[PDB]
Amino acid sequence: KHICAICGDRSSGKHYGVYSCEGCKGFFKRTVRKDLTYTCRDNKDCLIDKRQRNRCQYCRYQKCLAMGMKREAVQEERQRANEDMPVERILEAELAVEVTNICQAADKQLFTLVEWAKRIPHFSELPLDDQVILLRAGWNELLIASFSHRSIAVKDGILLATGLHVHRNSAHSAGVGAIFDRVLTELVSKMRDMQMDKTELGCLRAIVLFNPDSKGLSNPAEVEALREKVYASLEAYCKHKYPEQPGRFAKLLLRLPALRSIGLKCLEHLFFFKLIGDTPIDTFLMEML
Amino acid sequence: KILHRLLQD
Amino acid sequence: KILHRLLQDS
Amino acid sequence: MAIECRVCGDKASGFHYGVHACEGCKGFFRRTIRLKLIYDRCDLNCRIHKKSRNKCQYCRFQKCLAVGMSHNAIRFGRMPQAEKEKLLAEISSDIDQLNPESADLRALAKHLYDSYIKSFPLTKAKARAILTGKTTDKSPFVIYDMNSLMMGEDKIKFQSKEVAIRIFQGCQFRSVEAVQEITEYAKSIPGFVNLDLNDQVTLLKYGVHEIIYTMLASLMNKDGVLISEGQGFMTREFLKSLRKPFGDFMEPKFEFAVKFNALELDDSDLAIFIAVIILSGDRPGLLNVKPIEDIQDNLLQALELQLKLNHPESSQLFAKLLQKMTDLRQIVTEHVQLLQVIKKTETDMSLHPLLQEIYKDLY
DNA sequence: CTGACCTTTGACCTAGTTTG
DNA sequence: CAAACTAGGTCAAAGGTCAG
Ligand SMILES: CC1=C(/C=C/C(C)=C\C=C\C(C)=C\C(=O)O)C(C)(C)CCC1
Ligand SMILES: O=C(Nc1ccccc1)c1cc([N+](=O)[O-])ccc1Cl
Ligand SMILES: [Zn+2]
Ligand SMILES: [Zn+2]
Ligand SMILES: [Zn+2]
Ligand SMILES: [Zn+2]
Repeated sequence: KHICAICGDRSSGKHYGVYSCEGCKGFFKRTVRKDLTYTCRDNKDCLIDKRQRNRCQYCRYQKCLAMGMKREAVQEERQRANEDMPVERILEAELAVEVTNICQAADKQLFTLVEWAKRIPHFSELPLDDQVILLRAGWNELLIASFSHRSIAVKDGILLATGLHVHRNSAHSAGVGAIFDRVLTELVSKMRDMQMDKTELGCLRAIVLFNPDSKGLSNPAEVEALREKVYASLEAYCKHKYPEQPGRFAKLLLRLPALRSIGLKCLEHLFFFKLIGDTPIDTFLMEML
Repeated sequence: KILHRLLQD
Repeated sequence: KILHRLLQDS
Repeated sequence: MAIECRVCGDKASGFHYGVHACEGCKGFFRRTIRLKLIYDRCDLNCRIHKKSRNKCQYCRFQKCLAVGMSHNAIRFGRMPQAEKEKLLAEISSDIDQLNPESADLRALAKHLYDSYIKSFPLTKAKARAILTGKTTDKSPFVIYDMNSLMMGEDKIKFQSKEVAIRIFQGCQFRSVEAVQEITEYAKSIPGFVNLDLNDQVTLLKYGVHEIIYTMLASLMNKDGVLISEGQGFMTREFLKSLRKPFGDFMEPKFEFAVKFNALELDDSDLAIFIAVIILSGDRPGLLNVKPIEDIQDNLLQALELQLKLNHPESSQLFAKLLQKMTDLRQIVTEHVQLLQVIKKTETDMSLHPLLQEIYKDLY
């Protein structure tokens, strides 16, 4: 009938919003379903003819997009108690393991974080590579989320996991007061004004731990699951020990954004502090950075 | 190396 | 303080 | 007056074979009988909604048969006493759902929705019609390189600076408009105007950004992004191609968008979620916090119930969608560390004076 | 993996049914 | 009968196969 606006072959219909030959139609369809990511070995400048279109997939698919081939057009292949994450192991785990002055406590608490992580259900049960990745991706966020809870009863300053009350002032001058303020008000306060028990903080740290996005996770589907498990678990928990407050589960999960905003800022700092060499940073902190 | 050590055992 | 604007204008 | 189907839940096209069925099932059935088709067996009780429908021919030709659907009860003619069921689905079962306190949560959900529709033009609804091609519109002019850009950059025009600089400098007016819409939507959230006008501004300074990427995802997909009202479609690959620091500018948003779209949230759902972002008592520079947080408390209350009703089967979605609030924060802080780079290595930045205000002292 | 080849869907349109 | 509906046919367009 028409000519496939992709290679020149005979169209014989409109497919995915474009006059296309059967071949191209099927190329596109599969690319979309099997979620494939092609790569051009040449200059992304490959011609696509009735012949030599099968030459390079990347250029061919992009030729589809250009010629307006719609992806959402491809339909979807026609086929086919509540304590898997016990709140106890968590709590029990969040228990048994407890500027230049902060990097000492940081590093120290790093060795002990591998311990905490080991105790969190199913963690050590999934591949060692992911155990690395998961801890690489979120050590700073984890660590901050814990000392921040510790500095809960403490006033306008934090208590390093070694015993060093770092009162605000000390920091605003130490150069890093910009962030030290946010850590107090967006984490400490919020947690204190909410009386976040340490079973909850453990579940939050777990949620941070089981991060399915963390680049490289052999099987991320696995991770996105243990996380949903902690979701289910903690939700119920707040339901049992906190009936008066329905919107608690929500307000707890909403303590996480800031944890990451802040977390990112910190890492930003430890860098223009690292390959500078003006202050001491131990070993474990070097592998993490 | 390190993290992989505390995990390797 | 140019948002005060849009916020303060029916 | 606008019921739905009894086999898959799509909109019903009429009373076919003694039961409200979509123009899709109606045909499936009339064709199973018509050709005697004997679909292979299958035990797994298969849920049957709009998309899974064509997943199992046996469970579909089952469920329908299991709720009427007879080549007998085909009642022709004009609807004689609509009244009986012209009180929609929940009629007397409504004075049970249209109550108690939730009756109002339902109201709020509607308000924010009906308001969301008047605030922003291109809704998720539309953008999807376009990206699915199921619209009586012309396919948006795809922009995958310099030739296509140079071309469509004229087709629908309103300063030769640079491709990489035109691409992003030139969208600044949408960001602005966007910011203007959000703002008018903010006022529609019960109790926003009342909050100390000083925190009112703060709540936005930090809100718009996250709300922008949430919207900016409806227009996106794995391969590209809608633009220019939705009459254009720039490719993910082309953008990824811009110079030095401009290629990995829109990347973080595509990754985020591909994930955020997995939740499959519609305008009704997105209209509330959004409201929750603007009302986050955890924004720096707030002192009249409690108020701000009270509304979020109730908005969240509304949101949760909306996800249960709208998306009956979707494990931990409420908790899953909240988790997204955390990815949003990262995107913004990340996006800022970038616009900082530009500030130091570029010489044309020249941000609009409003994007100027918002970005000042952000993160 | 491709793609010639072959089955399904379901959005519309139409000719016949039933209510007022 | 005009008005209000529907079973049924229709065919572009989307799905599936399986030698090559
Ligand atoms: C938070 C913070 C920073 C970074 C440190 C990190 C990433 C972890 C610290 C962990 C501790 C102190 C754990 C403990 O012992 O409980 C910097 C230096 C930029 C300045 C002050 C704020
Ligand atoms: O350039 C964009 N956004 C932006 C640029 C600088 C600072 C903040 C946002 C952009 C925005 C939109 N939008 O808002 O709908 C669409 C497309 C682009 Cl490329
Ligand atoms: Zn072709
Ligand atoms: Zn190529
Ligand atoms: Zn149906
Ligand atoms: Zn089945």
